[PDB]
Order: sequence, then C-alpha cells, then structure tokens
Amino acid sequence: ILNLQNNSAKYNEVHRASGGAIGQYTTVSKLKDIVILTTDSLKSYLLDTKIANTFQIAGIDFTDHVISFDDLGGVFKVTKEFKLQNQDSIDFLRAYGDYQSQLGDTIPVGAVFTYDVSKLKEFTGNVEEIKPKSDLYAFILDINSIKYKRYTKGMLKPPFHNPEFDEVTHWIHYYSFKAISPFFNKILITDQ
Amino acid sequence: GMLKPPFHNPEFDEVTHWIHYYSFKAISPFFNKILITDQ
Amino acid sequence: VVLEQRIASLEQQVTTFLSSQM
Amino acid sequence: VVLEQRIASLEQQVTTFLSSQMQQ
Amino acid sequence: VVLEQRIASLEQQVTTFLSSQM
Amino acid sequence: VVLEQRIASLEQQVTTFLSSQMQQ
Amino acid sequence: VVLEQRIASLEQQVTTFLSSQM
Amino acid sequence: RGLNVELSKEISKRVVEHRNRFKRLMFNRYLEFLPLLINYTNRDTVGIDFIQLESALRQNINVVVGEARNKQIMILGYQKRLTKEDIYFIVPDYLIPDDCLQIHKLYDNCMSGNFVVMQNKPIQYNSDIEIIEHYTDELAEVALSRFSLIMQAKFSKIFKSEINDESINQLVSEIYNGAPFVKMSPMFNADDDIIDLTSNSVIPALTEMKREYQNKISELSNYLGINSLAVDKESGVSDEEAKSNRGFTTSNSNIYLKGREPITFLSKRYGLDIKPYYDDETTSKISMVDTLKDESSDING
Amino acid sequence: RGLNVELSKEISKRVVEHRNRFKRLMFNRYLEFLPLLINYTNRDTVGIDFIQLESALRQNINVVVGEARNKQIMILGYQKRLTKEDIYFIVPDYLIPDDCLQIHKLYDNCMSGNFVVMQNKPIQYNSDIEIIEHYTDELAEVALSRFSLIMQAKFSKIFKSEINDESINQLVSEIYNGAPFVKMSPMFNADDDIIDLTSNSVIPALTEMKREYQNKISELSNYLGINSLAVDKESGVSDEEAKSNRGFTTSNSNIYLKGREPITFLSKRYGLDIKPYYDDETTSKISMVDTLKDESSDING
Amino acid sequence: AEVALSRFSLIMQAKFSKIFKSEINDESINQLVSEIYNGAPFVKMSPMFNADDD
Amino acid sequence: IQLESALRQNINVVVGEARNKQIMILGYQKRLTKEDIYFIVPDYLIPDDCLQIHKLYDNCMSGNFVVMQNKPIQYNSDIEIIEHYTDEL
Amino acid sequence: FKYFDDIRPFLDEIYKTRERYTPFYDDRADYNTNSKSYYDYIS
Amino acid sequence: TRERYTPFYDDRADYNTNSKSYYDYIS
Amino acid sequence: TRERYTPFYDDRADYNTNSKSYYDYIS
Amino acid sequence: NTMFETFVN
Amino acid sequence: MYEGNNMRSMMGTSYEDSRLNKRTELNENMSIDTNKSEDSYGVQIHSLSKQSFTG
Amino acid sequence: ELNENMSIDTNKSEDSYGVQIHSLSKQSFT
Repeated sequence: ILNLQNNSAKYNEVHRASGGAIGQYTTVSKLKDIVILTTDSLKSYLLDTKIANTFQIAGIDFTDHVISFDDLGGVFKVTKEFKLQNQDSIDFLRAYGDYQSQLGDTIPVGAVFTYDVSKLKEFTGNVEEIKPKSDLYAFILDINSIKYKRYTKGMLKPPFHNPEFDEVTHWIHYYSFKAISPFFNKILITDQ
Repeated sequence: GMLKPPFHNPEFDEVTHWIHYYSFKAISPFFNKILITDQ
Repeated sequence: VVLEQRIASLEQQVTTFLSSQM
Repeated sequence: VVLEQRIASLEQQVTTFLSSQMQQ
Repeated sequence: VVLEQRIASLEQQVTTFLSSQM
Repeated sequence: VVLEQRIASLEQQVTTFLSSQMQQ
Repeated sequence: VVLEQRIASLEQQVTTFLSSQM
Repeated sequence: RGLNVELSKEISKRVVEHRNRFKRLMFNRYLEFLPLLINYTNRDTVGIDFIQLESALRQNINVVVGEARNKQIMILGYQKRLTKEDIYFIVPDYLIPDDCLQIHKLYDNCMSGNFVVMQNKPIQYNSDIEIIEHYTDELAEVALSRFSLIMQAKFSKIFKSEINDESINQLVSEIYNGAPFVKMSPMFNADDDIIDLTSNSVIPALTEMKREYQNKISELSNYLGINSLAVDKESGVSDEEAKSNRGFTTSNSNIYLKGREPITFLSKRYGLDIKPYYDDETTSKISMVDTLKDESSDING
Repeated sequence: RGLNVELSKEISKRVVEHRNRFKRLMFNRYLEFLPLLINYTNRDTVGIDFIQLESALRQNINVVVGEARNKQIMILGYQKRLTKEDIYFIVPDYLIPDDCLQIHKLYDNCMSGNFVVMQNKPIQYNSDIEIIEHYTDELAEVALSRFSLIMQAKFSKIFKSEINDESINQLVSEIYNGAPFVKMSPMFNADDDIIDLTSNSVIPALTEMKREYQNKISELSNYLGINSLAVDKESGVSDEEAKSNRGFTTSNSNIYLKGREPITFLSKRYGLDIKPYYDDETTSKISMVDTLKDESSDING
Repeated sequence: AEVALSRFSLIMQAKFSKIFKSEINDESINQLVSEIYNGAPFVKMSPMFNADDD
Repeated sequence: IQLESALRQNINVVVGEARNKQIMILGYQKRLTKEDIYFIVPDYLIPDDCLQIHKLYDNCMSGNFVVMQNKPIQYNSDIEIIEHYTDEL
Repeated sequence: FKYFDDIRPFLDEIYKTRERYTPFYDDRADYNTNSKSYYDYIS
Repeated sequence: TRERYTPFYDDRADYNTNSKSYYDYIS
Repeated sequence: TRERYTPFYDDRADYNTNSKSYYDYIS
Repeated sequence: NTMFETFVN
Repeated sequence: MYEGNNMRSMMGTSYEDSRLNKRTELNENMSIDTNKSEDSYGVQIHSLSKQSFTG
Repeated sequence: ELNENMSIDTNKSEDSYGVQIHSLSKQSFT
C-alpha cells in the first residue's frame, strides 16, 4: 500500500486494454479509496496478532479498509454447456426458487449459482467453484476500479390478480452491471 | 511563457499546441552527504 | 424562509448535540 | 434584510462542516 | 460595488502582510 | 461618486503591481 | 473634456521641462 | 502494413454506414432530449433539480418528493392500500425525515405529511422507448433513400468519338474555356454524337422523398406529445395542412401532464403554486416581442 | 525545372478539389461558430468572459463558476453524492477561494457558497461534432453536384462545313459583327447545317439542386438548435412552407438552454438576474425599428 | 394496421439504383469510379454505343 | 476605418488610453497580460505607465488596453472562402 | 552471423495489414479509386 | 472502416461438392 | 496542385503475367 | 520539396 | 535602456515575463497527503466514496 | 437496498473491553 501511492507505471492492467498494448501509462492511489479483500480468518489474525501485538499503532492500523467474508466462495461457475436430465436435480432447483427450469433446458457458461449445488450428477465435472486454493488471499484495490450499476426504476411490477383461482401474483425485476476497470492499481497476494 | 500561442492548420483544420520550459538541476559538491549500500 | 432557516439551525444544533455530551 | 442573507450563509457553512466529521 | 471594492482592498492588504513582517 | 472610480482604479494598480513581485 | 484638456496641458508642460532646465 | 482496398463500390458500404449511423444517432438523440419537456414553473421556491427528476421519470421509476427539512428534496419510491411509512428506498444521506411520512393524495386534500409519488404516465401500457425504436428504423431507411438518391444525382457530358486525339482539342479549347462558335468537320461530329447522361428521373423524386422524411418526423413527434400545437392554433393552419389530426396530438401531450399531476397535490400542501406546464419557448426574440418595460432593454441591448 | 501537365481533364481534379475543400471549410466553419449561441444577458454585472465559457462548454468540459473575490471568475470542474471542497482542477492563479466552497444546487435554493457546474447538455448521449461530420459529407457531395452542373453549363454554336475558308468569312462578317441579311449559296448551307449544342437538360436540373442544398442546410440547422424560429412565428409561415416541423426545432433549441440552467442557480445566490437567452439578433436596423427616444438618433446618425 | 403495413412496404421498396450494363470484366468500372461518383463532367467514351441508353 | 482594415488581416489590435483618448495600438487556460511588452505603433503618446487588459481582472476597473479579435474562435480565414466562390462565380 | 530465425513469424508478415483510417473526402486520395492501394501494396 | 481485402493469395484445396446448393452440401 | 506528369520516359522491363487480373498476379 | 502550410495570402 | 518602441508584436515583447500561467503544481500532494500511512487506529471500515471522474 | 448497516454497525469485534457480563438481551418479537 506504500507502493501503490507513488508515481509509477506499474500495478495497473493498462496493458490488457485496447490501445495500451505498446505504451506506458502511470497512475497513483490516494488511500482514501483503497480497500483490501481477504477472508475473515485473515482479518481475525491481524486483529488478533498484528495490531494487537505490535506496541505502536499510532496511525499504523489499516483495518478500516478490510472487507471480510466467512469464505470467498459459495458461488459455482458453469463449464461445458449441457442439458439437464434428472427430475431430482430440477425439484432440487425448485427448493431455491427456480420455477422455470424443466427437462428441456440447457445451461450456458454465462451463469452462476451462488449456492452449493455441485453434488448433483448433472453438475459434477461441468460446474466448478470460485475459491483461492491457498486461502492466504489478499486482493487490494481502490474503489474507483470496481463499478456497480444497479437499476431499480421499475422496481415493483403491478400485481396480477387472477380471481378465478383467487390468487394474486407479484414480480420483482432489477438490473445490475457489476464490472471492474483495469485502469487502476491492483495487487493480488496468494501462495499460488 | 510556458505555453506558447497555438497554431491552427486550416489545411487539415487542426490545432497544435507546444509546451516549452527551461529546467536546470545540479548537485553542489560543497555539502555533506553519505551513502549506504552494497557496492 | 425565516422559519425554514430557524428549523435548519435547530436541526444542526441537534446534530451537534448528538455527537458530543459537551 | 442583509442579516437574513448572512445568517443563511453561515448556517450552510456550519452544516457543510459538520457533515465533514459527522456520524451521518 | 463598494462592498466588493472594500473586500478587494482587504485581500490586497492581507497579501501585502503575508510577504513582509513590517 | 468620482472618488469611487479613482479608488477602484488605484486598487487595481496596487493589485497588478503586487502580483509582479508576489509569492502567488 | 475639460479634464482631458487639463491632462494634455500637463503632459505638454512635462515634455517641455524634459528638454530644457530653464 | 496491410492494405488491399475493395473497389469503388466502397460507396455501397459507405451508404449503409450512413443509414446505420443515422438510426443510432436519431434514436439516442431522441431519448437524449425526451426527459425534458415539462419543467413546470421552474424553481419557484422548491429545491428540486427538475432535470434530475425528469431523467428519473423516463426510466419509469416512481420518484417521491416530500419534505426533508421543509424544502422538498427528491426521494425514490419503489383497490387502494395506503402507503405511510418510510419503507421505500431513500437516496439522500442525512436529510431523511425520521418521522411520520405519508402519501398526501386521498387522506385529505391538503393536510397529511408529504411524500407524494409521481408516475411518468398515469396508466402504463407500453414503454415509449419501444415506439422510438419503432419509427427510427423506418426513418432510417427513408434517410437511406434520400442519401442514395442525392449520391447518384451527379451529371457528366459524355463525348463520343474514336479515341486518340480528335475530340480532346475540341472540348479543351472550345467548351470549358467557354468559347462559342466552334467549327467542326461534316462527319456528323455533333449530330447527337456528344450526349448527356442526365438523372431527371431522380430530381422530381427528390422533393417528395424529403416530404416523406418530414411528415414521418412529425408522425413520431405528435405521438410522444412534442408538438407545434399552440402556435398552430394562433396561426390558423389548424387542420389538413399540418397533416397531424390535432385531436390526437393534444391527446398524447396531455397524458404526460396528468401523469405529473401529484406535484399539484404537493403544491396544495405547503401553500405554493406548481403547475405542470408544457415547454415550447425559445428566446431572445419571443422574450422581446412579449415585452417590447425599459429594463428589458438594459438586459439584452 | 519539372513540368508536364496532364490534359484538360485537370478540371476533373479541380472539381474534386472544390468538393474536398468545401467539406473541410463547412465542417470547421460550423464548429467555428457553434460555441456562441446563447450569451445570456451579456455581462450584466458578472465577470465572465462568456466567449471563453461557451468555447469551453462545447468541448464538454464541465466548467464551474463560483466566487473568487465576490466576482465570479470561471474555474474548471472535472443517485447523488455531493461535491463540496475545492478538490477539482483550478485554472486561475491566486484568486482561489481558499475557503469553504460548495455546489449551490440542492443543498438549498439560494444559500450555499457558490461553485456551480454547468453541463453542455443535461443528459449526454452523442457529441454533436459527429452530427456535424454526419451531414457535411452529404452536403459536400451535393455541393459537388452543383459545381459540376454549372461547370458544364456552357454553350457553343457549332458551325459545320468542309473546312478551309468557306464558312469562316460568313461568321466573321455576318454573325459576331451582328449583321442581319447574310446571303448564302443554295448548297443547303444553313439547312440545319449550323447546329447548337445546348444543355437544356441541365438548367431545369439546376434550381432543384439548389433547393436540395438549401433544405439540407436547414436540416442540419434545426438539429443543432440554430433556427429561424421566432420570426417564423410572427411571419405566419409556420408549417410546411419552412419544411422543418417546428415542434422538433423548438425541441432541439431548448436542450442547450436547460443545459446551462445552473447559471440561474448561481443567479439566485448573489441576487442578480441571469437568464440563458438564445441569440437571434443582428443590428442597425432591428435596433432602429425597436426604438424609432431621440438619443438613439445621435448614436447612429 | 394494414394501412400502416402498406405505408411501410411502400417506403421500403422506394430505393433507387443506377444500373450499369456492360460485358463484365473491367470495361465500365473505371468509368463510374473516375467519372461519376468523383463527380467528373466530360467523360470520354468509345463509339460502341457505350451509353446509347446502355 | 483603419481599425477594421487592421482587423481583417487578423492582427489583434489593442485600444487603450494614450492621453485619456483611446488611440489604437497593435497587440501581438488564461495567462494574463499586463505590461506594454507588445509592439506599439504611435510615437510619443505611449502610456509609459501601468497598462493592463481590462477583461476579467474586474468588470470595469483596470487600466485599459483591450485586444479585439476579428473572430472569437479562428478556424479558417475568409480570404479563402472569397477565393472559393469567386472562381465558381 | 548465421541465424535460422524461425519460419512462422515471417510468413505472417506477407499476410498482415494495419488498416489505418485514411479519411474519405480529402486530397490524400482524390478520386479514391482502387489504384493507390495497389501501388502501396506491391511496393 | 473502408473494408479492404489486404491479403490476396493463392490456394491449394480442391472441390466438387456433389450437391444442389451450398445448403444441401452443409446437410 | 495542378497534377502534372513532369517526367515522361522510356522503360526496359518486361511482362507477361500469366494471371487473370492484377489481383491474382499479386497472389 | 513542399508539404506546407501558410495562408492568409 | 533604449526605448524605440520596445513593444513590437511578438518576441520583442517576449523578453519579459510573457504571461506566467499554470505553473507546475503539487495541488495533489505526494509525500504528505498521499504516500501516507499514518492512518488512525479506527473502529470500522465505514465507506470509500466512489466518484465517476467526469472532470 | 441496505437499510440496517452491515460492516459498520455490524462486522465489529473492535468494540468490547469491559470486565463485565450481560449482553444477554432477549428482545421482544413481532
């Protein structure tokens, strides 16, 4: 975090961008925007060992930029686009609210699941999981790199009444665009 | 006069700017200084 | 307008109180 | 009349400085 | 306009003070 | 009235001479 | 106009002075 | 380097680029403008950035204006079951009422604490970002046909002779240098031998195509309420000249106004006048002819 | 030295030079003008060089006008998260406020310390330096077709006879010297023997092409708001004569005005009147017919 | 709806080309390139009827 | 007349004061001009004192030497447009 | 100075074009016929 | 823009698709 | 301007490009 | 040889 | 010393200062405001305001 | 939307020192 806030052409991902294949481009960071991203186990460690047992924290505590999670993955990612075959997987999906899946549907690789589903016979091998393998994992940013565009203007659709079964029905839409920009300083730390 | 007045090229309908400045830097050999490394 | 200004002052005073006991 | 304006200007000055260190 | 002129004079006086102790 | 103009002219004369040797 | 005329006279007098000590 | 150009039917790709770019441009321009038409007695006393309101209204999210510290900051608001509390999402930071909110519509006329929701359109059936896609492709290909029509409307005077240096000296020294009285051989050498390729099957076609572009703009225009209507009332050109059927364009203008009717519900509460008018004004000559008060001379000049 | 000229189809390079130079000229002229249309009750009391403002606004950089020493010097300014401090880039030198700045939009109506940002256009979708490239090529080739049409509209009277000194003495002493009653041999010697090359397939084509150039200028014009609109209201020529669809040209004029609306937000703060009007005035006769006060006689003459 | 059909179908086929007609490989292509779309007047051609409503 | 002829060769003239009576002088982000650094066409009527540009320092206060452009933003000279139509004409 | 460089990054150089944006409606290529492309390709 | 076929090359692959159209050869 | 072919010269290079067009000879 | 610019002839 | 008319059009009026403007600046402050790691022993991670840099 | 605050009013263990007892507030129900 001392390396990020200097005048340097390093540390960004400008060389993945369109014109920045050849070229040189410098950035800085201001530390009024940096966040780190670890497990809660790492947060519990440095809260328990580092800032606890160091004798001097007069301005050294960077704990106010720490996002924590119980683990960094329960989300599952599709490979090998396939068709789902079994009734047991589908009414397993009905437990999670997926009303629209039947035995006529395919699974693209643009989809995620966000719950533990890989025990299903139609998901082993196809669907993998998002997790750092080494679990000693610090991914430090600034907030100006990540960007997060939700849309909730038509947030609640009008209800459908259906008097003949006497059964009202509601829908909820919302749109979302979660991406990051490679034009800022990013450092990943693992044992990979 | 660190930005000079601009130049328009109407043959390409274009605006070109220059920036000039005169920098100078040196070390005076008359003050104390040391160095710690593995030469 | 004067009433609105007075209300704003009251709100700011309340906010100030809500941060320090002094 | 003049005071009404300066009193309005200083209250916004207090409010935009209280929010710099607020809990809000 | 008079108030603006007075303000300008105050600013210039402050600037003058900020350059010399005399 | 006349003074208001000469007083404005001399303040700009002071300000455009202070900036010739200013720290600004 | 009168002020301008006076200014012109002052300038001419200064010019005259700037050429001879008398 | 890498270069080997196609032909000079590159134009037949440039033509379709003009059409494609025209559709993209006219579509996003028309929705670049459309969230500002009303503006409703602009900032009499009320702290609303109305531009940010109207942009929010045309993505159909029901905004809610109420009180924050008695000064009407916008908030977002997403048989009759009444709404009271601040259950909805709130966009400002600390200015929240933290107290009894209500909808000020039918609880009384002018009494309840203010948080009124404003619909874009009173009853919603189809979004008008689809109608703007509905006409802009039809408009795109008529702009195609205009551009293709004026791109081939260019004219040469073909000389026709057995080639090498008989008629070249003719046109040089006696046509483009303007010379009358050019003398020629009796060998039929202008007995309709020089010919003109003209495109007078193209220029009568040109004006009617522009009128089709024009009234298709007007037939998109009166759909979304943006109209030349009031000046057409005072100009006496009311019907079948402006081929628009006035009773339909004063119809579609009115639905957007009575969608923003709850700003009057708010206006009755705090004792002020806000009417949703419909902007059609463009200045420095209209503001001059409506005043002709000598202080308005020192304003403009 | 080095010289060997092509032919006299040099004109067919001069023609394409006229087209190319016309596109370059009309394009950069049209953006040479476009950053001055509004000018907004020009320097009532406010120290802004508005020409330098409008030039900055049409490169879309959000300028910020505030106070410097109570006299409104321009500065540059590059859901609602509020801006307060002087974090932005500052163009003046020592006149900086060095104190509490704010945006004066929604914190209150007319209270906060002034630094208001002015957008070029309220909601930005496409830059209008692309639309000016969009029509100027189409305009360029219609200017090509006009120039090519009047360059070949020149006319000679062809004499046709077996060559050496039969008909030359005829035209000399009896046509260009104007003489009536020229006597000739019976050998068919004017039985449509002299012929005229005319281009009456070109001059009916000429006027319609100028009308296409003209209304294409008008169809670029009403896009970017520059309009003949207010005088068209008082002249009663409102629709389908000026083929422009008035509700679209009063539409695109208005978006630029309400882009510069935050100058009214500033104007409410320091107690003064600044309205963004839309300039359409051109003087020495308009200023005479609007006043006809005898002091305006000693001004002009 | 069907009169809107007929308007859309009418303006969708109202688009116009200038057909050149010649035996194919590189006789008339150089003609239209350097002398029609580049706007040139005074194009010279062979006597082989090569624009006699060709 | 001598001003407008000078303006259409695009040289930025500067009118100020000479002895309080506005004689013309020639004048060839914002970096301010103050002094009489520019070329001066009159002979002895020079201000020999504090000049300034009277544009943005204040509205109506600074000592006068204001520059007048022919055209606010300059892109093409109109001696080319007059060559552009006169051959067609 | 004997360097068998490698065979593949030479056979792509004969099938490679940058394709810069040369504008139409300029005097760089006036008639923009397909001849200057041939000159610039074979040279 | 300005769609150019910057390679213009020679081939060594052979064809007699015993088929009515492109379509039936795809089938 | 005024595009002139100020050289106008003689050549000594020879050609029978066994090819359909310029294009196929480039290939 | 000439690539030029100048104007204002 | 010699007067003539020391203002001619350009580069006779440029041997003086000639409009000192936009001097190179530490408005954004390295080594103090940034290159900073004296960040207090706080409580929680409250927020990091994300701003779309229009200007 | 977020109304109740995670990561500021929650995800805290930086707040407890006192040598005491009874954070045990069984709150009332809906």
